[PDB]
Amino acid sequence: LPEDPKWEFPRDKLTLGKPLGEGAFGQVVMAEAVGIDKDKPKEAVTVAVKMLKDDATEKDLSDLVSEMEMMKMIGKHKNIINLLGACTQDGPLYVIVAYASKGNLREYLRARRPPGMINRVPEEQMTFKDLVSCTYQLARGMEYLASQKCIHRDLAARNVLVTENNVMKIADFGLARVTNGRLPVKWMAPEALFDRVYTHQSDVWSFGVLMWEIFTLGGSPYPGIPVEELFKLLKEGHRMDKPANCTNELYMMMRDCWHAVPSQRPTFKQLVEDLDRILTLT
Ligand SMILES: Nc1ncnc2c1ncn2[C@@H]1O[C@H](COP(=O)(O)OP(=O)(O)CP(=O)(O)O)[C@@H](O)[C@H]1O
Ligand SMILES: [Mg+2]
Repeated sequence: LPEDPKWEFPRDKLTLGKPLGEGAFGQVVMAEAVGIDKDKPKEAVTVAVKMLKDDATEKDLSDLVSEMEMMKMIGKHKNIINLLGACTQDGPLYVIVAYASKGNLREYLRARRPPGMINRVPEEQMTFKDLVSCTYQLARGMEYLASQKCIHRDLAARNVLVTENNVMKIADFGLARVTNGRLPVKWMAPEALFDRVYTHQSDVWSFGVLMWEIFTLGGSPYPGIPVEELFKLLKEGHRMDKPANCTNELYMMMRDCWHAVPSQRPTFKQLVEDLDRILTLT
């Protein structure tokens, strides 16, 4: 495994902590990184470390490598979880990213639901403005990703992180690129599912589902519809209903992201424009 000296971080300066999240390509662990942030080279920084699980396969290691390299290409942005360094030599591969203390977006929202709908934070109940602000931030992050020639391909509320300052951060770049068989079906545009094509306009379709996840405060898309039956219903023009806490203005935005003709969906730029207007009148 070849070293990248710009990004390499000394293992002895990294202290691993509690698990934060896990799946079947790797796990995420809280850690402390002494000197990783060279704007403050003396300071310990709380970070997140992505690493293989004990039952990892070779493909898992390959995928983790690809994810690290994709995050080097992406760059830095307010609304994107950023790469801080890596441990690649003499030990397990550690990909060190910024820490988001309030967890993933789906799970921030569900804990901040109104009454009547172990983890609840009722003190921080979501307002309608919080939701549009959430959406504005994520549209900003996607506008930047597209400007850097990057398709995310796995946009979803579970792949958004929330910092201690409630800043939305797009995360999990394991599927990102400059088949499509590994993309979650309920978030995918039909041209991605059917024609094996992925553009920025496919990400705009996923953004619409993400919008729906947000205005349901973390609901599950196409509820009661199994993935197997979703292929047919999309080809017949089915779309999700308006969430209650969603304006019709914002509902038409979702529907514009879900246009059958991809070149006809909004751009992330236009979505940022529109959301900025809506956010200003709340
Ligand atoms: N920088 C971070 N700070 C705090 N928590 C994080 C984090 N990164 C990830 N997590 C937590 O771990 C969860 C999984 O993160 P992530 O989406 O990167 O892994 P993953 O989905 O590729 C696992 P797999 O591919 O094995 O199924 C997140 O939803 C989040 O709750
Ligand atoms: Mg994920």
